[PDB]
Amino acid sequence: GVKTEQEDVLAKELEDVNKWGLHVFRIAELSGNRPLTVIMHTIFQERDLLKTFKIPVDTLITYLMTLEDHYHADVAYHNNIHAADVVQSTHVLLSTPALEAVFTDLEILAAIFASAIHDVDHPGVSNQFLINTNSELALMYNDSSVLENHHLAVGFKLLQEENCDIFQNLTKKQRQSLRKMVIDIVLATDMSKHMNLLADLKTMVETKKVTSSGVLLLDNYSDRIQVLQNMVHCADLSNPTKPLQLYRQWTDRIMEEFFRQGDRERERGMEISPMCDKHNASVEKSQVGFIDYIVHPLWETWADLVHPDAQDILDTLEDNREWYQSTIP
Ligand SMILES: COc1ccc(C2=NN(C(C)C)C(=O)C2(C)C)cc1OC1CCCC1
Ligand SMILES: [Mg+2]
Ligand SMILES: [Zn+2]
Repeated sequence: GVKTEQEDVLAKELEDVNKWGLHVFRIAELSGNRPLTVIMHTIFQERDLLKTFKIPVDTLITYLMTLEDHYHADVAYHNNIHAADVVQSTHVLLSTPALEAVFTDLEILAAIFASAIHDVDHPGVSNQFLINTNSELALMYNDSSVLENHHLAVGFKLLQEENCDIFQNLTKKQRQSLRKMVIDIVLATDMSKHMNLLADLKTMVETKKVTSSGVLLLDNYSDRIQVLQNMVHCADLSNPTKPLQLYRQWTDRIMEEFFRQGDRERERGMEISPMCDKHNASVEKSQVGFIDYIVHPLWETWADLVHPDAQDILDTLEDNREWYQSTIP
């Protein structure tokens, strides 16, 4: 009734679960490709979510196992490892000193559950690819946030599988509030909403208020959900803020996925999407452009909101940016 030796090495890696820079690829290897299940289980136990929401542990494991199985093992980036990474990154952001005692257990559950489902059943191609190919998903969702609508529908539908309803003991009021917040968070992961999310986060930093020394005041749903939306969006765009050994693995995987979409586009005689042409590729320049135009403006604004809690992450992002710049030939 004590762990195998592989389960021990996994348990020792999972001691890093509260730190930016977890060996998530090593956790994927040690868990038999179960990073999402073991990281979600660890976070739920750590935050006492099973007791708070009366989640039977067998139901939690069955749902997590089912959810993880609906991420595609043949997709290089948008897979269970990326889901596990965004969950664990959201978990660390929720622990930021500037947000201590700000969020309810229901809001914490929403942010973590949203992170876990936010890319489920991703086919490894973009919304524009799905729209241009007249795919069933684009037709179901009227070409609007096709993938993000689909991730939500699958994440919720999987609750109806045998012993998978982890919310079975929540009141209707709790379930309606959880459901609305999860939908609002995952729809905000659509990059077409990035500029509006960032504009609203900047407005909040300019008008920010702190109460009882240090900790953010968020007194309406609009502000509370905007911060959770930006938090999970930051977690989703967190790769360039990680130690470079992790960042380079994420860059290899996103480039494999993008080049594969570009190959699908070229073989069909479609216009090849930005950064998807492996014959016309500038990986280093693209990463510097990605950091300069998207990731740095977002994380700089987040860093202001929670000043100074995110200084080390912003420092790592700036170091990684200089490393990629220095390798442009
Ligand atoms: C590790 O590096 C990355 C991780 C995620 C992304 C994404 N890009 N986008 C949009 C903006 C196209 C997205 O939705 C996501 C967030 C999936 C991009 C990355 O870097 C690439 C940009 C151009 C080539 C290298
Ligand atoms: Mg997504
Ligand atoms: Zn994602």
